[PDB]
Amino acid sequence: MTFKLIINGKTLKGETTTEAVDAATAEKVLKQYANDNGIDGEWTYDDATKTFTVTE
Repeated sequence: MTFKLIINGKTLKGETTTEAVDAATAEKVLKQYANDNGIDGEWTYDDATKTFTVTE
């Protein structure tokens, strides 16, 4: 299952995808991708659309 990351950055926006089996499996790599760029804020997750969005 392919996931999609949504980094709603007012100063710097971006996105990335990673192959995973569960929302927790992908979030593990996704959360690291954002954090690596000094990104931190309101982390949200959707089970219906299966997409993650972070409102900085």
